[PDB]
Amino acid sequence: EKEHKLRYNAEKMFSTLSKFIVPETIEAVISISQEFAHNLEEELYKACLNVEKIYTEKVRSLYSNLKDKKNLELKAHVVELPLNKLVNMNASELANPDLQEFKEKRDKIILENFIV
Amino acid sequence: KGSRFISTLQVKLYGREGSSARTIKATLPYIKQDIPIVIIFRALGIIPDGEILEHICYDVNDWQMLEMLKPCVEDGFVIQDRETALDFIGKEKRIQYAKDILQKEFLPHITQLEGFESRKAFFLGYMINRLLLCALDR
Amino acid sequence: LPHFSKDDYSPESKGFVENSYLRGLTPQEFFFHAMGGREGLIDTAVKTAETGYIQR
Amino acid sequence: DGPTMREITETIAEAKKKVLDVTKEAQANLLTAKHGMTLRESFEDNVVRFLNEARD
Amino acid sequence: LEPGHAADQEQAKLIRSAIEHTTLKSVTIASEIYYDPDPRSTVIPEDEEIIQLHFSLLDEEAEQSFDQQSPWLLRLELDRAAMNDKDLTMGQVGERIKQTFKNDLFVIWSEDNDEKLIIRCRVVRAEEDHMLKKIENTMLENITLRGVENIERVVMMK
Amino acid sequence: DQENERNISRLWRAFRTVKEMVKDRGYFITQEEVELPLEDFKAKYCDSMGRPQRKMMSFQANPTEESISKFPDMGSLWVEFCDEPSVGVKTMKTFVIHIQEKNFQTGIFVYQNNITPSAMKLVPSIPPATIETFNEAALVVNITHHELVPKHIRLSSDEKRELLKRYRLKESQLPRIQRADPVALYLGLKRGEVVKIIRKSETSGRYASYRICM
Amino acid sequence: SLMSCISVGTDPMPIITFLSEWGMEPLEDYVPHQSPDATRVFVNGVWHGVHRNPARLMETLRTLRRKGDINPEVSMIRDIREKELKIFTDAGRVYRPL
Amino acid sequence: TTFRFCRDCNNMLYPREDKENNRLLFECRTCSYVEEAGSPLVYRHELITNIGETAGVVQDIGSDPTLPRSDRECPKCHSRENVFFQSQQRRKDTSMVLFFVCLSCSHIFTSDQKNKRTQ
DNA sequence: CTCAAGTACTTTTTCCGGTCATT
RNA sequence: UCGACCAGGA
DNA sequence: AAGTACTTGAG
Ligand SMILES: Nc1ncnc2c1ncn2[C@@H]1O[C@H](COP(=O)(O)CP(=O)(O)OP(=O)(O)O)[C@@H](O)[C@H]1O
Ligand SMILES: [Zn+2]
Ligand SMILES: [Zn+2]
Repeated sequence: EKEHKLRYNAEKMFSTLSKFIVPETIEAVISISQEFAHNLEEELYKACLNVEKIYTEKVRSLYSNLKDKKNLELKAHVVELPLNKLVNMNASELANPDLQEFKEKRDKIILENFIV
Repeated sequence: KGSRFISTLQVKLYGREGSSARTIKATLPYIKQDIPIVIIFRALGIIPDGEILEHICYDVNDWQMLEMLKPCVEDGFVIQDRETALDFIGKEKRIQYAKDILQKEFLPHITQLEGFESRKAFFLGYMINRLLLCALDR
Repeated sequence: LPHFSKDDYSPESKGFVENSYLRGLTPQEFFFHAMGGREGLIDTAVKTAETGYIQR
Repeated sequence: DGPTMREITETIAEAKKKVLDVTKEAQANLLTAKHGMTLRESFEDNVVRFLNEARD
Repeated sequence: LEPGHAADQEQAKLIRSAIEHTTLKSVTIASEIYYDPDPRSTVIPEDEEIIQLHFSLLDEEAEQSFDQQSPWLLRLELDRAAMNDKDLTMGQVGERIKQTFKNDLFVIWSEDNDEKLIIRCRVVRAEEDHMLKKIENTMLENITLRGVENIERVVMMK
Repeated sequence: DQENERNISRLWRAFRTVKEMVKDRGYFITQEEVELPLEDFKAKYCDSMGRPQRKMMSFQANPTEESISKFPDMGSLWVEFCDEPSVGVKTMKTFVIHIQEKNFQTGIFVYQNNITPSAMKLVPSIPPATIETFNEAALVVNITHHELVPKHIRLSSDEKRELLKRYRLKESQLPRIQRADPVALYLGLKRGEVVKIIRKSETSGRYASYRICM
Repeated sequence: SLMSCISVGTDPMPIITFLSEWGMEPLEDYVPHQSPDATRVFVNGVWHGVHRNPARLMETLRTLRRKGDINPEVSMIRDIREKELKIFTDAGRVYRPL
Repeated sequence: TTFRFCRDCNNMLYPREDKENNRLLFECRTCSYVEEAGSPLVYRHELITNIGETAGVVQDIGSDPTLPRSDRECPKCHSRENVFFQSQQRRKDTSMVLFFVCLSCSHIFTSDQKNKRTQ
């Protein structure tokens, strides 16, 4: 009932993520960014409030990690990688390929510590 | 040589690591309670909190130590005068009594004479500096 | 000991006796062994009453 | 035995060189501590270990 | 471990994390009190991108409750390694504080991706200065992020 | 879905243990009834939204044919569960008067978080009958199933009488089990009841002790 | 030990008077923020004042004791990492020759 | 943090909020003095510390005989003259990194092969 | 009128010549 | 002919 | 030193 009002604002972010869409041409417009906003916004409604909270921050991690560049520019071009799986992903995977180097370093070196 | 004074001064840091507002008090011979250091400094002569700060911290590029002194400054703030500090050693009777203790029983090495109030104040500050020094784990 | 420079974590510094009893001990080795040996006499003395009271 | 003695002496030497390695490496901030221990605590275990392996 | 998981090292890692008691204190670098008089706009240019993805989306009644709030802001930086090693997400952390203080404290936070991990707090509704210092004490020493109370440094064994 | 299901698992885990407790106490419940699965559990006591209704869970169990031979005076028990985390003095009387009219000999009340000190001081109000309070979280795990917990067995007035005769014992001379004891609570042990504890020995193979209640 | 002795106890005023006449700023006139590096001088755990260049003062006393003018038993230490200079005329200190 | 004092009576400065112009002021409680706050930061905690490691690096550091000397050449003057201490931070948790001070340029450089330090 | 902290109390292995004062 | 200290033994 | 077994005292 009041959720629909909030759903409107959700799409508006992936609409500027138009301002993210620029370096896709600069290596390897405002119309398809509106279409691709609805490509994820309704796919997140699928992931949420199922059968019968979560959602709000899910959109943030997508915007924040996709905003990135010039490290996630490689992961952002493979996107235009499917736009169906990306929804159920979230956190540590959406990270930079340069950051998932230190994330591997920390986790794989602490495994030799807590294994006494 | 001079009876061989059994008097030991304790300068304590009240509160633990993770306890809000840690205060510094000191036990002075022949006065039951452990009075905040700022009052002692004022009772010795050093009245503005920042001259009292200058007696403890020998560098004003050391905020870590100074931040630890902030609550102690607040504690002492109730008393603003030397006579009001000597009184906070329990009138006229409790003021002379105080005057005498700081001369005779507070830090009786150095001097027990009179005007060396400054010498004892710098020493007090040295003790407080060495206290906060292990408190910071330096 | 005052026969070492600071921040020395080497076997020799923190009491490693490279020598046999037949060979003989260096003065530093002798003193470190002396501290370790004293620990033995203390533990035998300290924990001997504690153990006794336990029986009683 | 004489040659056995040289053999023992170089066993200490190879173990002291093994310590020095782990010491200068830990000084170069490369060491990784096994849980419930400081880099310092974890290092000290290795020292103690190489020197006790050695004696035995 | 459960009989049908005895040798599954991965199952053990999950329990290890699920039982080892974690406090906000363990993942915090420093806490700071800032005088940011307007809630909508932040004096800190590092926190520019934070207010953006939180005020637009979290429009869920947050206007009248509140459009101030408290001018006094409590800001705390978290460690990536501390967050990663003791497996956590800014979202996870943020919601715990948000459910410890309920609706008496307005909590916002930087995303996991961000170069500086931050959590911004404001009171809800005279001498608020010391009144907020008490809130950080209950936040560092009295909050549980993960795990069981009294349980510390849990280790795996083959 | 996230931490919604964790309350559900736990409620079913506790249900099974309550089932086991009543079964092991002497009442008629089947292993087929105990082993009731979670998906099936939900299907019976979960509301239209997947929120479990504890009022439904509440049930009665009657003594097995073998139980009536040992202890004939053993009457049927009523087990109630409350959907209110804090159990009031209003709800407690609705339970207490249920046993009083239906003339139940025993009654187990399974609470969520707490019961009013007002309400909890109504337990000895209905003799000869007795009431027993149990927290859900405590019943999640059947402590009797643990490695170190041997089989404790309730002795009949005659079984007991005989034991003391054969060992030439005064009641005092027997090793005691505390009334508050987790296993004594599991078996609704009453002051003076004796349990025969059968344990395994590295020396005899099997050794059995006895414990008088506190 | 065979070589160890215990200090009999000397007089601190001939060293107190020596110090002030060799560059010791009295504590009664200390300006802590003006000279904040100043090494603090203690004679038998009594903070008398501070010294601007401890290095040269140290050798004055070291060579002064070695000459025989400062009593050989009187032990003096220079704590460079702490900016401190403690002197001991104290009776009870166990010393050894070197 | 770096707090100031009230002039005229050198007493501690306490914060006060000017709710009208929405700005921070540092008021004095030992008189009538006030002054605008420079920084918006009022208080700082710092649980994880990096200050106390280069503790007591006086000019006479190179004169201490109790200190060890090494062959490590200087990054700026390039002298094979050293005096090094372990991280001076007296915490149990501390790492054993070396801090080399040159007997010429009197500048500090470490052995650390992980961090791009400038202190 | 609950429960945190300060208050006080009671333990500390087994057997086996000299010197002092005073009984 | 009384019991305290000190020093010792396995 | 570590229990016990209480008073003493705050919310
Ligand atoms: N303070 C004490 N209390 C009780 N018994 C003691 C004792 N000191 C020694 N003993 C007795 O003496 C036994 C061992 O002591 P000693 O005989 O002096 C060592 P040892 O057997 O001669 O050579 P070792 O040192 O190679 O063992 C103990 O097991 C104990 O029975
Ligand atoms: Zn003023
Ligand atoms: Zn150089």
